[PDB]
Parts: sequence; C-alpha cells; structure tokens
Amino acid sequence: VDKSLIKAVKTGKVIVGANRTIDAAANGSAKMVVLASNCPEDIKKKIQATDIPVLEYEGTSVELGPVCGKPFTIAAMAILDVGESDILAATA
Amino acid sequence: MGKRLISQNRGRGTPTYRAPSHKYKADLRHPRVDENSSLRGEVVGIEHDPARSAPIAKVAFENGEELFLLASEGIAVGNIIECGDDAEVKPGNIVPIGNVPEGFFICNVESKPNDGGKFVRSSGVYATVVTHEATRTAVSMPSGNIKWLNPKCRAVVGIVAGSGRVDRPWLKAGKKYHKMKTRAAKYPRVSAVAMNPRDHPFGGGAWKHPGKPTTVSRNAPPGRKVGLIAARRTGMKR
Amino acid sequence: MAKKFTKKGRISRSAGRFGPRYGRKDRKLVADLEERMRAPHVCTKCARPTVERIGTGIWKCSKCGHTFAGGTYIPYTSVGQTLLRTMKNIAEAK
RNA sequence: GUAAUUCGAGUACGCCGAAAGGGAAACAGGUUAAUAUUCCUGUACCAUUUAGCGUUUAGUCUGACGUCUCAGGGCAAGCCGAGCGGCGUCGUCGCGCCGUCUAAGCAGCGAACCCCGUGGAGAGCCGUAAUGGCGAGAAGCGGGCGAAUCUGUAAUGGCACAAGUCGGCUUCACCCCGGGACCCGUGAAAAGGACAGCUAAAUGUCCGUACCGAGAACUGACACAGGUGCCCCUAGCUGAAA
RNA sequence: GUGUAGACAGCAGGUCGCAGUGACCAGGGGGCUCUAACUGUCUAAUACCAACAUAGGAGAUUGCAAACCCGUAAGGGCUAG
RNA sequence: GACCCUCUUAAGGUAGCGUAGUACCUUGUCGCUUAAUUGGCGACUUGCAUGAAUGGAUCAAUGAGAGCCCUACUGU
Ligand SMILES: [K+]
Ligand SMILES: [K+]
Ligand SMILES: [K+]
Ligand SMILES: [K+]
Ligand SMILES: [Mg+2]
Ligand SMILES: [Mg+2]
Ligand SMILES: [Mg+2]
Ligand SMILES: [Mg+2]
Ligand SMILES: [Mg+2]
Ligand SMILES: [Mg+2]
Ligand SMILES: [Zn+2]
Repeated sequence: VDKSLIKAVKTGKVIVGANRTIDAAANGSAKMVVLASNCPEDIKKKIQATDIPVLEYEGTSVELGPVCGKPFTIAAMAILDVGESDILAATA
Repeated sequence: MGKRLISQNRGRGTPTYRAPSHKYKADLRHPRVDENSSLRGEVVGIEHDPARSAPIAKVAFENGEELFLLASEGIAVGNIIECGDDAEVKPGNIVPIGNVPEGFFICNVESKPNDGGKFVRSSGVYATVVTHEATRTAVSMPSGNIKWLNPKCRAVVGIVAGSGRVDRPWLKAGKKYHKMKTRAAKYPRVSAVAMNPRDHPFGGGAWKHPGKPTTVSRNAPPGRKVGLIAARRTGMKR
Repeated sequence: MAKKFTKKGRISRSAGRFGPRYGRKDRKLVADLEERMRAPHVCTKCARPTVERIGTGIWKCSKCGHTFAGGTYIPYTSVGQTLLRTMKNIAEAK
C-alpha cells in the first residue's frame, strides 16, 4: 500500500485541494474523494451520500500532502483517473 | 497608641488597600444548576482576567445566560461545556467529584455543593482525586493537604490554565509594579526593622534588628501578631 | 537566515534588551523562556506550527483561528498532557 | 444596628457625580466704543410635536478605547518660478517686501482593509518598510463595500470697484487608513446614534457670554523675580532641532 | 553617485586667514580603593547618602464559615480573590 | 605555638575577611606612591571589640556618594 497511494499520482489523474475536489464531485468527473482526518462534514455528507465514494485517510491533512508529492497540505483529494492503479477497489 | 499596623489599615478598608474591583471581568463561579439538572454551553471567547492574570472562557449557555468561567487548560472556542451530575467526565466539564475517577485532575472545586467553586483556581494549579467513599471523597489540594469533600461538590475537569506564570522572574520592580496596580496589595513594602518603634513592634533601635523574637504566639492581639505567626519551626530544613 | 551571531553574541539572546542589568541567572531564565515561547507550536486542530500567544495564557492558530487557553508562556504543559494521555489510555483500553 | 442621634457597614430602590471622558445640528462676511459661530446679510443644518404620505431587518452594529513602532494617502503652515498690483531702495545695481483671496452646506469621485465570483501555483511562487501569504486555494482577472481630502456649486462677499491669473516643491506638530510588536499590565461605562423614512407648518424654554487669564486683573497681606499655566498653540535664516 | 522626489553622500582643482563646529552651541580624560548591585525614593524650609525601595533568596500562617485585620453592633477589608 | 587536660555551668568561630566606614594601643610593621604623606593602595595581622540571610566574601555595569594618584588646565 506504500506505493498504491503514490502510484495513484505517479500514473493517475488527480486534483488536490478542497475547491477542485468539490467541483469534481459536483460535476462527477472524480471517481471518488479522498478526505483527511481533519476535514469537516457540513459540505461533506452531501458528497458522501451521493454516488461519489468518500475515503478516509489515516492521517491529518498535513501528512496526506507529503505522501503524494505535494510539499503543502491536502484536505480533499478527489481522484480523476486511477491509471495504473485500482485505488477505487481499496476505497470500496 | 503607637500607630496601627498595615494589617489594621487594610482591615479598616481605606482606598490604599482596596482592590480596584471596577477593573475586573467577572466573579467566577459555576453556573447555577438545580438539583438533578444539567445545562450545556458553548465557549465563544477566551479572555484575559485582570483579577487573576489567567485566561477566562466566555460561555453562552442554552438557557440564554452568558457567563464567564474559570478556564481550564486546553479549553477552546467552540467547545461544548456540559455541567451536571450526568455530564461526561471530560476536560472543561463541570461534574461532581464523586463521579471523577481516582487520579483525575480537577480544579475550581466547591467547598460545599453548589458553592460556586472555591479551591484550585490559580493559574496552573490542580487537585487530584485520591479516594472515594460512600459519604466523602478525598482530594489532594495544591497545598498538599488532603481535603475530604462531599462527593456532590462540583468541579471542572482538568487543571487551571496559565501554568508557569511565575516561572519568569519579575527581574524588575516596574513589572511587578504593573501587576500590583490591578491588585489591592500595597506595593512596595517597607521592612519593619526600618520603621520607627511607634509604627511596628520591630521598629526602632540604633541598628536594624527586631530586638525580640520574630515568632509570635497565636494568642497575640492585633497590632502584635507580626513576624512568624505561630510558627511550628523556623529556618531551612536540616 | 538569523542575525549575525558573533563570536560572543550567543549568550544574551533576547535578554540582550536588558544590557548589563539583573544578573546572569535571571537573564538566562528569561532568555530560555523567550526561546521556548517563540518556538513553533503545532495546532491540535490543523496540525501545523501556527500557534502563537495572543495573551497571558491565550493561544490562537494563525491559520484556522483556533483559540484556546494554555500555559502562560507555553501552549501545552506537561500536567495537562498527562491528563490527556490518561484519558486517552482509558478510552483506548475500553 | 445603636442608650440614642444629625451616628454606622451592607442590601434594595432611587438620585447625583466630567465647562479637558461620551455627545443632534452653522458657516463666511459685515456691524459697535465696548457683544457677536449670539445682532445683521447671504447661504445652510438639527431635534421634538402635529398633519398627511409609508413602515420594521430587531436585535445587531456604533458610541467604544492601552503602550511602542512603521508604511501609504491627504492637508494647515512653509518654500520656489512666472504674470499682475502696490510699497521700499535707487552713490551703482535690480533687487527686497506685501498682496494676488473665498466658509459651511449641497452634489460627484474614492486609497487601504474586508468580502464575493473565476483561476489553479511547488525539484516553489507571490508580497512587504518590516513581519509575511499560499491546494484549509498564491499570482492574475472581474465585482461589491468603503476615507481623509480633492473637484464643482454656494459666487457674491470682502479687497486701494489694485491686481485678483497660474504652476511646482515640501509638509510637520493635524486628518484618514493599514500593518507590526509588547503585557504575570489587557487598556471604562451609559446616554445617544445607524439599520425606513419623505412633504408641509409650528416650536426649540432655562443659565453663562464684558474683560484679565498673569513679571499689574488669579493665588502668595503687595502693581510680590514664587506658584497656578508652559495648559494648548506658534513665521524666516543658521542648525539635528521647539 | 544614490534616490520618484525632497535631499543625502562623495570627488577634483583653485584660494584667504593667527584661527574654518571661526560667533552661537558644545564631554576634560585616565588609574587604584571603600560602599550600595542597578532605574527608582527621602528629612516641603540646613542631611539626595552607604539611608528607604527593588528584583532575587528564605521562613511563617491559612483549605476559604480559612489565615490576617476593621467595627459597639448591624456588618465589613483582604475579595469580582 | 600548635597538641593531652582544664575554666567547659548549650557550644567554643567553619569558609572567608581583617589595623577595616569595625583596631583602643595607633601616626602599628614593611613595600609602592612623595624631597618629605597621622594619607591612598598592597602585604602582614596579637581581631581592645570580624564572620556567614544579626548574612560572609566578592563583584561587571551604574553613582550630583566617600578617599588617593597621574595627566590636562588654570588668578587657587
Ligand atoms: K502605617
Ligand atoms: K522592604
Ligand atoms: K470673549
Ligand atoms: K544573594
Ligand atoms: Mg510597641
Ligand atoms: Mg449628571
Ligand atoms: Mg543606590
Ligand atoms: Mg538597604
Ligand atoms: Mg593631600
Ligand atoms: Mg548561620
Ligand atoms: Zn490550526
């Protein structure tokens, strides 16, 4: 699994950031959204109940960044293309 | 009548020894809760308390009353403070100490139930729950004494915020002066041996010295109870 | 990145504002306290080193606005963390 | 309560307590021997009551705040060049000085901050005087909100009914706006105001107002070398500078 | 030369005086001791000090219906602790 | 003049400091400073009558504090 998260970005279409993640969930182009342990649920329960799956990361938004090549923090990480991956199966 | 002492002046109630009460934020006490009741409130602000030099939390309760609470360490804006006999034993909650497990740290402890909170209120202090009994519960005071309290006495769970306040040395008369401007205490203080004999039992003499032992009896009347009052012993421990 | 830390300058630290006053012991105490209080402090809500002292015992996170009551010169004390770890161990065990 | 009171702490209810805190609203010119934002001229504004025309958003905001430090914008004062009108100087020269004005009100624009919509920025980019900011959404691009002041109008008033027209520089010690740092110190309250008001008419009582405010109008017995007050203000040159 | 600017900094040459911060304004300096650490306070009107204060150090009382203190009492200060 | 005893009617001055702002004798002895110094500083110290928060010793910085010396300056 130490490469599966990394493989999802090495050979996969993803958009990091809550704004673009929410947009992808709204338009449906995202296969799912990957949310950190610190993300609220006032706008997130609606995206959960929808067909867009919501995955929970095992760590805060600060550390979800460095496991995906980003020096910054990521809270919402709706993927677009698994690519050379089957991360959707791991989500659900 | 060799003049009255500073303690007698303070008891008189003159302005030099009165607290600047208008400068203070609140009379900190637990919210009034009827028998077998509870109330919930949310923390809206953490404010500086001039009367204690420690933060206080402003709490809006469900009943429409806004109250200042003695802030425990870690209490944050947006926290939901619960007060009641059934309240979760969590930091910041006001629960009876009979429901607190042994070894938990409490503060703002009532002397009697519904008293508002008397003990463990200065910055950083805390009490530990030691034993539980059917009619009494024991806590270790910040002074080290064991206090047997009614288990229905309420206390907020945690320690008082502002720990380490006196770790920084004053370093300077002016800094302590600025602290003393918000208190009732007279600053600065003249040593009794520096006074004349009309002003203190220790005053007078061709050279500075008390002339009499500084340990005074517990029976000594006002104007005489000065120095080491009813001292069990004196000196640094051998 | 920091000041010109000269061959002799790394003793007074922030207590250099006092000059030759107040003795070495209390100047060292105040300098150590300043160094500990000015350090980055991680926010327990967002987990980034953005917690700064807003007042005597009041701490706020510059990012998420999380304000709380802590130590006078340190956002988190050891006794409070001991209380938290006791409650966390109890919660985990059950 | 007290032997008792005109005495006494506390409580409850009231009420007072600031001519340097808060605060509804007016300016310029003229007039007297002495008053003048008070009288007169001109042009405004505020409050209540009444009458008509319409009505809650309701409980929030404002009033409302410390010390230090700094950026930006403005501006009274100040300075420079040209024209114009006086005065001075004039042994030679052509310089020096003065003036060349203009209120409130009304209307218009709006810097910073803040907010909203797009945008998607990291083997890093964007900023600041400085601290900084950023996928928990940077830069860039649009919008909203929003200053001092400036522009016009008031423009006919005062000026030798003499000129009266222009530019530029700077700007404290004043106004607006924003940032930062410090506190074992945290820096008032309440009235009032804003958020739904427009038109008309009437009303706006009471007290103060002269003059000195000090090396002679106060106080120290004095026309007192003290004190109150250096309390708040102040032009050119030199000079860091009062 | 720096700077948008106000200005500021610097250079080369010539030159007068006894003297160029020319007036005005404007530290004399150093060494060895005593003493108090320091800023501060004080005998208004003979004592501005080594005295007082101070931060620092230590001790004492008291768990609050407390310790300490005011009042004849009612009731208070410390204590919105 | 150390060390056994005393006199011990509680104990008998530890570290330090020392002719001291404390030293009577006293202008103590010696050294530097001067032509010459009841002075200042240093050392010694038999401390009339020093000594540890009755705080001891010491001390950078500070001082309209108290002494002494050098230089400069001068109608002192
Ligand atoms: K007294
Ligand atoms: K004292
Ligand atoms: K007048
Ligand atoms: K000491
Ligand atoms: Mg006596
Ligand atoms: Mg009144
Ligand atoms: Mg002194
Ligand atoms: Mg003293
Ligand atoms: Mg001599
Ligand atoms: Mg001793
Ligand atoms: Zn945070």
